[PDB]
Amino acid sequence: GSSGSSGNLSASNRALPVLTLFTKAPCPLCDEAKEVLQPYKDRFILQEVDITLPENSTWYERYKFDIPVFHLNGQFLMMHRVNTSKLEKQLRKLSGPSSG
Repeated sequence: GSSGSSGNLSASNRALPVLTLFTKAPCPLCDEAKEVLQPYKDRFILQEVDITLPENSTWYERYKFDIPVFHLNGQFLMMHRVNTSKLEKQLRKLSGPSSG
């Protein structure tokens, strides 16, 4: 869509966090959520997990009413919406100094 544009000093390895996105349907939320992760699509690896699936029924069974869920670095970052503010926060500091 857009190659994007945003360069700044960093001086650090290259590796973004894996955001576990759990969408479902019918759910006009998981829809918007994503849209909320548009400016953050490159901010990390948006892992869209289909909870509507049987093999993933577990994810759903655990998060059938607490979606959409968002796990940053394999840790529930936020659910029931997409509080960018929260996301961004984590984004800034997640991995940390030498870790992984």
